[PDB]
Amino acid sequence: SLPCDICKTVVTEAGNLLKDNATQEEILHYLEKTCEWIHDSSLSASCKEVVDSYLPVILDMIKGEMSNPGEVCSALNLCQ
Amino acid sequence: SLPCDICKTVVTEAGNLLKDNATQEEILHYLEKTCEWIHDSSLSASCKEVVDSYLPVILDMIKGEMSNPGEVCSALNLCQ
Amino acid sequence: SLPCDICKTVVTEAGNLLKDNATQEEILHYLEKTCEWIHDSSLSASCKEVVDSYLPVILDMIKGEMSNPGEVCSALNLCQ
Amino acid sequence: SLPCDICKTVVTEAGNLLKDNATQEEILHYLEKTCEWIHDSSLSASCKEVVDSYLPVILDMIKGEMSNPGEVCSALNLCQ
Repeated sequence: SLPCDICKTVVTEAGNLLKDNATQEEILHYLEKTCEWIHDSSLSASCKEVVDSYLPVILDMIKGEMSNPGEVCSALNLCQ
Repeated sequence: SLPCDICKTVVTEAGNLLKDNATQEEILHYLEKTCEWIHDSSLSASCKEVVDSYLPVILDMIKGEMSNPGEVCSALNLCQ
Repeated sequence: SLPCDICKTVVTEAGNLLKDNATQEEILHYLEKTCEWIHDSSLSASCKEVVDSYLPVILDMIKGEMSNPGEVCSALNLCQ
Repeated sequence: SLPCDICKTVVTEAGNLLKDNATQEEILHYLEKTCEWIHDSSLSASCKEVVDSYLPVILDMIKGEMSNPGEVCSALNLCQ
C-alpha cells in the first residue's frame, strides 16, 4: 500500500543518513562543541567523554530501531 | 548538504501521494463522510456538492506547492 | 513515562489553543476565503454555509477529543 | 496567512512545552535513565552529573531560538 511504501522509504532514508559516517561525526562533533558552552575544564572534559561514549551507542539504538521499516510503519498503523 | 535529498524526497513522495488519482479518491470519501455527520438532508447534499467541487481544486492548488523544491527546501536547515 | 507525558501535554495544550476562540476564526477566514476560489454565486454562498456550519462542529469534535489526552495518545499507542 | 500563522503558533507552543517545569524535569529523568543504558557506576554517574548540568543550557538556546517565531518563520520563507 502506498502510504506504507512511502513511510517505509522515508524510514529507510533516515537509516541511510544515520549510517552515513560523516553524519555520525557531525552530531558527535556538534555535541562536543556543546560541551564548551560551560567554561568548566573538568566538566567540559567529562562532557566530551560522556558524549563520545554514549552517542555511538545511542545511534546504534536508533539504527536498530530504524531497521525493519515494516515494523516501524506498522507501529504507526500506516501499514496493516 | 546531503539532507537536502531528504527534503526533496519527502516533498516528492508526498507529491505522489496527492498526485495519486486513487489517493485523491480516498481523501474525498472521508470528507464526504464528514458531511453525513449532520442529519440535515439539504446540508448533507450541499456539503457533498462543495466537497466534490472544491477538494480537487484544493489538491491542485497544493499540488502547485511541493512541485519545485527551490522555493520550499531553500534557505532552511536541510539545504542551507 | 516521557513519550506519553510529552504526547499528553502537546495534545492537551494544542486542544486548549483550539478551545481559545481566537484560533477558530484564524482557520475560519481561510476556508471562507477559500470559497471565493470558484466563481459560483450559488456554491460560494453555499460554501460559506458549509464552512460556517461544519467547521464549528468539526473543531468541537476535535476539541472534544483533545479534552481527554489519554484517549488520543492511546490512539498513538505511546502510553502502552 | 495560515502557513505563517501555523509556524508562529507551533513555535510559540513548542516554546511553552520546554518552559513547562514538569517537562523540564521529565527530560532530565529520561536522560538520567539514559545514563543507565551503560552499566557503569563510574561512567553513568559522570553522565548524570553532565546531564543535570548541561540540559538547562540546551533549553536556553532552544527557548532563545523560540523567543520570537516571527523572525525565524520569516527566515524560513514562512512569513513576511
